[PDB]
Amino acid sequence: TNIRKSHPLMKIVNNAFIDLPAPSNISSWWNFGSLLGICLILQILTGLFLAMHYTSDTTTAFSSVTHICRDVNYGWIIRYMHANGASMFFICLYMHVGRGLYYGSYTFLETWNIGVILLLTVMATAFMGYVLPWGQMSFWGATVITNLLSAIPYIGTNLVEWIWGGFSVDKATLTRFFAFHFILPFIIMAIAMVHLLFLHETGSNNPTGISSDVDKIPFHPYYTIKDILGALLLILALMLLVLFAPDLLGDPDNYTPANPLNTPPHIKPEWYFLFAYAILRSIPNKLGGVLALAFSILILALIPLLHTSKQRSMMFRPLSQCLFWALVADLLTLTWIGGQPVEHPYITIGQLASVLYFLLILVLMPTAGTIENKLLKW
Amino acid sequence: HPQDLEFTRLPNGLVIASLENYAPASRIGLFIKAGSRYENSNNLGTSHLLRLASSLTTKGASSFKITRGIEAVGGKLSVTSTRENMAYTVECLRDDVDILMEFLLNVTTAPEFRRWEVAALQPQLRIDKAVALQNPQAHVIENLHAAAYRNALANSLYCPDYRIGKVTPVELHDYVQNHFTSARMALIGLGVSHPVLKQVAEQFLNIRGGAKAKYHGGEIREQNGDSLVHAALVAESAAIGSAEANAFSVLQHVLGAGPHVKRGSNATSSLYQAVAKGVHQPFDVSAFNASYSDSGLFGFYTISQAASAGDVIKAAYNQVKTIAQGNLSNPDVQAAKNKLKAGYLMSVESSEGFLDEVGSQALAAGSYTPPSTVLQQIDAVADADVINAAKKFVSGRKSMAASGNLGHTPFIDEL
Amino acid sequence: GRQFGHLTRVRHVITYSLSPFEQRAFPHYFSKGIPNVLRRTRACILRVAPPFVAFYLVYTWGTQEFEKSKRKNPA
Amino acid sequence: VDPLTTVREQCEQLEKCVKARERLELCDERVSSRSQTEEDCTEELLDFLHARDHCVAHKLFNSL
Amino acid sequence: RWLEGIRKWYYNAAGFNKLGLMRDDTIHENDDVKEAIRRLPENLYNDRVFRIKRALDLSMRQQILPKEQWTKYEEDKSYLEPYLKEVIRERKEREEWAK
Amino acid sequence: APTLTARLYSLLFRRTSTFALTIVVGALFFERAFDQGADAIYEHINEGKLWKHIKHKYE
Amino acid sequence: ATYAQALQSVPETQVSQLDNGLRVASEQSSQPTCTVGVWIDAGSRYESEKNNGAGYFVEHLAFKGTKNRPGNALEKEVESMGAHLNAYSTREHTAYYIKALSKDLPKAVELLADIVQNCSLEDSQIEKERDVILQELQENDTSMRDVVFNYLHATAFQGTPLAQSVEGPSENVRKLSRADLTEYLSRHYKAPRMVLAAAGGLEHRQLLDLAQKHFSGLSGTETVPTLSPCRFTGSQICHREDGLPLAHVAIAVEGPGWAHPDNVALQVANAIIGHYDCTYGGGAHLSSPLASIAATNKLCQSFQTFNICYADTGLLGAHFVCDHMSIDDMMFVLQGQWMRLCTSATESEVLRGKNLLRNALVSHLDGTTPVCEDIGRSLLTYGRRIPLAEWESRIAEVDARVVREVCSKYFYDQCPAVAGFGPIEQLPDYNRIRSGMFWLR
Amino acid sequence: DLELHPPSYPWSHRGLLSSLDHTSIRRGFQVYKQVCSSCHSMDYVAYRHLVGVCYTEDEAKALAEEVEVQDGPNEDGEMFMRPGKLSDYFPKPYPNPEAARAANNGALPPDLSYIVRARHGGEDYVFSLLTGYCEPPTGVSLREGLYFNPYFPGQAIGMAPPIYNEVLEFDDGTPATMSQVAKDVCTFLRWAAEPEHDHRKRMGLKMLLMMGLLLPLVYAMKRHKWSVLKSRKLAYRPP
Amino acid sequence: AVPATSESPVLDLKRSVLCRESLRGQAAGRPLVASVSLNVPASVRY
Amino acid sequence: SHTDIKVPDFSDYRRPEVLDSTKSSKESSEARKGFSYLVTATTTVGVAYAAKNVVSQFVSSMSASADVLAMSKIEIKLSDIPEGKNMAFKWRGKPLFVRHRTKKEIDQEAAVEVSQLRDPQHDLERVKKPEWVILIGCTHLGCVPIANAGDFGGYYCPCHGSHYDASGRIRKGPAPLNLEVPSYEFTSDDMVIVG
Ligand SMILES: CC1=Nc2ccccc2C(=O)C1c1ccc(Cc2ccc(OC(F)(F)F)cc2)cc1
Ligand code: FES
Repeated sequence: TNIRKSHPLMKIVNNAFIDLPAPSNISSWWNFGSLLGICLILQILTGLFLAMHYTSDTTTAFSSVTHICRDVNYGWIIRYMHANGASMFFICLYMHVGRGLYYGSYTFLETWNIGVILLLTVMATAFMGYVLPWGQMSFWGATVITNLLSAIPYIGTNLVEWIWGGFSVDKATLTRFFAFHFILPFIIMAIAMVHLLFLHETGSNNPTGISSDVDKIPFHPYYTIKDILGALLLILALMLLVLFAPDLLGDPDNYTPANPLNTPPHIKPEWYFLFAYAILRSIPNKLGGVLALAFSILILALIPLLHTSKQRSMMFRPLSQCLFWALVADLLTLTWIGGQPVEHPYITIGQLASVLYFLLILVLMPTAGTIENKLLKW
Repeated sequence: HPQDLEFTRLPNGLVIASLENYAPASRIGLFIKAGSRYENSNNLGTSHLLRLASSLTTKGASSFKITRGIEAVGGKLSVTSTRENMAYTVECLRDDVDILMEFLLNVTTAPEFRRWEVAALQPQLRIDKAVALQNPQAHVIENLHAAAYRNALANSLYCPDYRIGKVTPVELHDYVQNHFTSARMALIGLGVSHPVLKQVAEQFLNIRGGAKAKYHGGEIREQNGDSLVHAALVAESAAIGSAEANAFSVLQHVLGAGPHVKRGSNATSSLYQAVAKGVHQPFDVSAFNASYSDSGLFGFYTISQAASAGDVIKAAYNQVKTIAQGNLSNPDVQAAKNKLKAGYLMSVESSEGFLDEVGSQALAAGSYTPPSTVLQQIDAVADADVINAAKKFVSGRKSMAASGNLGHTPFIDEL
Repeated sequence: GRQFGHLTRVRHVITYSLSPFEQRAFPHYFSKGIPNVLRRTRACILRVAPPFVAFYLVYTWGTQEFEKSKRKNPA
Repeated sequence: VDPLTTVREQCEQLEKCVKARERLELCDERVSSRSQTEEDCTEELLDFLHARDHCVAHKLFNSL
Repeated sequence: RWLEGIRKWYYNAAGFNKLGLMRDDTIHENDDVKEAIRRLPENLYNDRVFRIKRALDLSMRQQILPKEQWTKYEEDKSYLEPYLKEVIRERKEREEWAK
Repeated sequence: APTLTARLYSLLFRRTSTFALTIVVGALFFERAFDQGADAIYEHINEGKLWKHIKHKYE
Repeated sequence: ATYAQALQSVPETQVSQLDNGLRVASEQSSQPTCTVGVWIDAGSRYESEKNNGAGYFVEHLAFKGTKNRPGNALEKEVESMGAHLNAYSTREHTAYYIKALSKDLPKAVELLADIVQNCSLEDSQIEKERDVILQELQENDTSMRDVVFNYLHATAFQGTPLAQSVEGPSENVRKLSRADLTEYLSRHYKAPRMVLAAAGGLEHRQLLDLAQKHFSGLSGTETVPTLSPCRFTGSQICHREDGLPLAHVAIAVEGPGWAHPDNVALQVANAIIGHYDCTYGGGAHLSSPLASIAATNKLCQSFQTFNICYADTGLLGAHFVCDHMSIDDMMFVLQGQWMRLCTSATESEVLRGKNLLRNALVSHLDGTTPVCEDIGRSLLTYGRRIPLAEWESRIAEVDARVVREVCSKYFYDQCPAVAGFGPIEQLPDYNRIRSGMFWLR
Repeated sequence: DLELHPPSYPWSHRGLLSSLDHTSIRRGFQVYKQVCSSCHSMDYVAYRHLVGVCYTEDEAKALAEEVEVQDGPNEDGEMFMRPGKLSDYFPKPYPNPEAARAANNGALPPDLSYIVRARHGGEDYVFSLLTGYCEPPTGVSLREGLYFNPYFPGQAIGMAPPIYNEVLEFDDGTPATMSQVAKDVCTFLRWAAEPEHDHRKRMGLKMLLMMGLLLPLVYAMKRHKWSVLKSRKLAYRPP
Repeated sequence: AVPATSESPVLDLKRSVLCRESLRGQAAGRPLVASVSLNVPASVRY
Repeated sequence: SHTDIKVPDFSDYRRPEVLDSTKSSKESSEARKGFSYLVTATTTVGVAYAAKNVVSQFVSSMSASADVLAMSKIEIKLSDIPEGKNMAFKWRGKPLFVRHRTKKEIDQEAAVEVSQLRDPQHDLERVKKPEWVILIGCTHLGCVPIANAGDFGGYYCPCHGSHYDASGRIRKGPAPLNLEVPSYEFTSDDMVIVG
């Protein structure tokens, strides 16, 4: 008997990274967990190295970020890795969630809900991250988004000024945004460990949605080697962006310093918020729009309750498959519409896409499950 | 230098016998009158524990040293128990007999039986018994004896369930100190000089000293739902050393005492043919013959289908009856003698079996009877003696044991 | 969670396999790979594709509709 | 002497340019003729320049 | 009756039959199904065990069975129904008794 | 003579100690080779455009 | 008189060949009993797929009568002279032998000859022995040890004649006609393929002349059967059957085969690791680290190392029987042992192994029967009896350096064949087993 | 409020592995120096940055020495003016934005350090803007000082056409046409906004090659390990 | 030193008998003997 | 029977070298291992090349940035300072004294007592050229010493009471170590770079 199962630290690593019984048949959509971890560690490192050179003072902030890119040795490659790394994070997140939705992994309730929390935490981190450079889109993005909380009756207006620590997004706001932005990834790392903790209670779902205890394989070597290949593909994607098109997923207006007078033409958040930004602008009323933007993410917590199919995965479920891919294409539409100016036909398209989003999740996909059942005599 | 056996009986009772044969390997055996029979109803299963207990710490060598030291020189240390004797045996290459001898003497003459070691060994009684009782012959033969006797030979070789975990260090000390004595010990050897064995026995085996088996006739029935029924029926035979015992041995081989040919149909076996005449389903039958210092058991053992057990036992019993009635020709008794004569010489063919017979004889009798004298004694059995042995069995008080689904297995008083 | 040897009850299933050093890493990689891919693509295409066709259309319609709206009307 | 104004001429005499240049001249002598209507002709110029400067791009850099 | 055309279509569209699965193999294991599985006789259970083992191995290779070997719609025995029905019927009785 | 892969195995890859030393040595020989080789590819692709090519004009 | 000396005066084995090519071999000593028999280069390896299990079928029919002694006449005669008649068939060796009184050696040799050459093979007797084999095949399914080893061969030497079981598939047992059996016999039972061996009280001269008298008729003359090499494959066979209460695992690397000198050093290494079961006196204090670890931690109920030898190949490894939760840990310590011997075997432990092996083969050759068998088979495998004095020379040559180098050849970084039967859920994945065949240091 | 987006000019650095034409950068710097440094600041570029890019250490020292810059205080407690050095950044035209607005009638000239990165279209955009100045179409007139440029959003910009034929004589004697002046200055403003450009692309090539090597190798290792499972056959054997 | 005829486990499912040819040899004909060792698996004889 | 099981044909998946059922795999065992381990070994070399570069860059990050290297050195013109007079400079946010020394100041600081000094340093090893002494401006509690003053006629401090000679060595005062000799080199006989 070995010192992998015996030693208190190695025991945890042996059970959760070597001898873990994993399904034989898990697809590439199961690699995104690993990749999210890599993203998180990658952000922390690149982030920490950037934090060695950055200053949260409103006057020097933009200058420090540029000083990183010009004077700090390989500061540019660190900087653009961290910025595209944030994009890679969200790509990885949405793929990881999509997997959960399509294959019904959300039945793992605790794992799933901790997921929702993780998503929300990564969002909060990335929102405050984008502010740090103190460019136009940084400042004006932060101003409009934060100020949405003023639409809460009675307290909302106080709340907004309390987050800010003043009367607009200024000195005190940037400094606290830096502090929160530093600490949260570490909180993420902890919550992510709780996430896995719950995941190993059940072990992993698979593409069939049928229990895989009859055909479990050890994690090492099978999935250690796949994860290495996956990681390598993630590095390629990241570095393709960093070394060939670093500004492709950003916005030009974040290269001019923040100006409290000069408003940019079409103020918007970074691409991975655009879907929910579009939902916000569908509703004409402001408090309604905030509650819609809120419910566009929180609805994830509702999904496990909204399950109707007697089958777990969508693999054997044609109607759901189509409605799922409709929901994906709809989200791609909301991201497009989110990027557009508020005009015809983008208002009506946006309204129609937002109605369709909630309709798909709350009405159509539940009904489709029940139709599928009745087609199988169930 | 062509060599035959040497023999010595010391004034203190102890026997030394040794053939120096100049083989590369040397077998040494210390035979002791310390079999299961010398247990009483208070210390049942002590000799079983004692059999498992060599390689526990001794005075001159640790538990660790006994295992390591013997394994170092590629040797073997074995302990063998019958109802009447215990036999402690060592093997090795002839260069290492000194070392192995020291271990043998330590194990037999000064075991410490430490409380923690003895207690730790207790679960081994359960393992050893459990393994052994997978042979259904073990069930029946241990029951058969328990049925057949009131006291000494009735004892089983394996410790009774209730005594497992409960055989004390005191009991082990008592048993050795009371039974492993010069007047009860025979030290046998191959590939070692007789003078050096004598000197070892004088200097290391001079130990000071420390009820007859009443036949009963009973039956014991293990109901267990196997599709096969093992069954043995015996009557009291004669004691080993008496001339009548040789008659039973011949009768055993007239009736049939195990197979000669692989996958063979046993054309000469009186019992097998007697049973196979009536019933053709899977079965086995053999004559059973035990012979001891006090007593003996003779009969037959059947293995039959559950439903056929009645028919098989009755058919086998009938075959002995016709031998007892007088239906027995010379060619049969001649064949039987040739079997037993060949069987005996073949059993002492190996230096393992030879050592067993030299030690075995040395305890139950005065000295060594050569193979030539034994075969002459087999010839000395007249056909009349065989018929008397059979007659004795048929009219003699019966003992029986069975294991299986006994729904069609008769009782003694159903024959 | 649960360790190998406590997962589930399985009876009368034989599994034969080869050492990785006894076999090829890419047996019939194009030969059997290409047809299996086409089969897999055909199997999911008109579940997966139709929504993205619809996106392409709602996109290209909406984009040049925004361009035409910003043009002057001849009246 | 500028290679740019050479190429601008060269490209101006293409089907898509000359058709768009006529569209430009239509509204030139439609607005500048008519009185009191606030419509202008930026749109038509941009139509022309889009077609022109696409061609200019394709081969201007060769002479530089 | 009239929707039997759609049922036959859906069956093949769903396509678990291409992995040699019966409908009752694909049921999401809740506490009732667990109990129902547990109540299956040696034969029905080991069949289930193999069918799934086979299906997962096929899924792992991203392949299906030969069309000859596909579960025919009409040959799909509803093997779990009687056990599952009763497990549910039992629980509903306990739930009722608890009121 | 045994095959080339086999000579590589017996001489370099069999003992894990030699296998590791091989990786370290090979990494060095690879590093200098790859760097110099890939830089050549880059500098030929950008002939006369780099400061390295136009340096001589001002020295 | 020392051990080295004792070996020098062990009775030599006498060696002679007949006109047809049948060898007569014999070790002599004034003994009242003897063993004599016929060993044949024949078995499952020499069988094709359609005649597999014929040699086994023959074995059943061998003692069921002859032309000279029909039915139970052969049987009766053996019994009535107090003779014991026996047979065995391996993948490469069939053998018939008789234990008899020394004075009955003439008749003994006569009867063996009658069995081999003039074997009845009656129509009724065939159809009777057909059901017998089918029932033995069913009995054999309940012996997990037998099943796992048959599996090891089946996977190790897959797609060759060595993958084939001695008994043959039930398919062949049910179909094999008397034509098949007689054709098998005349092809394989030939004088140069056979050896007549005897031990005990026998004048070598007399045996050779008795061989003339009864075995002269043996044929010794297209496509002479010559076994091809057999391809070893690194493979796994996993018969998962949770209904059985203990798991049987058998694992082996490719062994060198009968001929090779390395076999001696391999025996030394195998003796170091040794064997164990739950009834052993040793327990915690045992010398073998695998055994002491296995005893203290209740890993297995039993294990043995085995170096099975065939012609140009073999199976070198171990078999174990253990609790359903112990398979991974058993594999770990066992493979750990192979690695430790490859890399870092010590002088004193090799000396222990040597001493075990010395003792092993000196005491195994005890009594006429095992000595007769050693004569019979050594002539088939080696082409001579190797004297004990020569075995000792080969053993004394083995030191720590040898054990390392020899073990490293066969075990280290090599693909094993794995067979598992029973509740084998835990049994390590082949890759994990294959990775366990090397150390990273 | 219609929009005319710029066309894609085939720059010497347009491609994946294509570096900047440094000679172009050297000319382009002088286009900033002679023309746009009296209106636009370029705060993030110092005289040292030019070294090993477009000028030698010695040339860049001369360029630095040419300019006035404030330094202090001295021991007396006063702010003096001194000749520039490599460590000095490019000097701002005005002391502050408020001064800048006054000199250009309300409109503030943007800093040029990031102008390529800070505008959609980049060097394509700037080139189109500089060469795109033309007479207004019918029905159009702006505030006196706002010129017509079609590429500018809202069709009207507050910058006087800054480049024309022979606005500057180049050090290497390249014929200074309006087009050539614009091409060079854009190439410089590209480097200004993204100094890393060449190193970045050098790394891109080395990454693509290593990925070309490692991906199939890692993939082969994957298939190797997984081959045990890919081959395997299952048999169901009930009694 | 030499391993026994039969390797011994507890809790190991029993080896079956189906015919006359396998069942002969089994009927006990002499009284029990039991051996235990250091090296050899424990055996019980008729 | 279990004898009815025969292993499936693996020919489709086998390596060429192990296809022949009548030949020994042991020929190709040396080779088949070699091929697979080469792939592994190559991969490790590639990953090593990567990790080297990635780690190396990150380590580089923490080292002095381009603008800090820009203030590392200061150029001083030697013909711009007359013989006898001191000239102060701003170097690494500190004053930096360069002093043209006369043939009198050279010989006067040459034959000074070696032992009597608190910090024993001879003049030949405090400077690289005889007529130029370069020093960083007080070692005790940090002030800026005033040139052409003091008892020993070099540098004097109005803070506590230190007296430095013309070679920059402490003679009479509370300072523990002499004014510090920085790292420098003369490039052209007209110019000096300090740093
Ligand atoms: C734990 C896992 N369970 C699984 C279960 C089923 C299917 C796949 C997997 C995995 O791929 C998987 C895993 C994930 C990640 C890694 C590398 C790694 C990267 C970052 C980490 O930091 C932290 F924040 F803790 F997440 C930790 C580990 C290796 C393996
Ligand atoms: S502070 Fe100037 S010497 Fe003390």
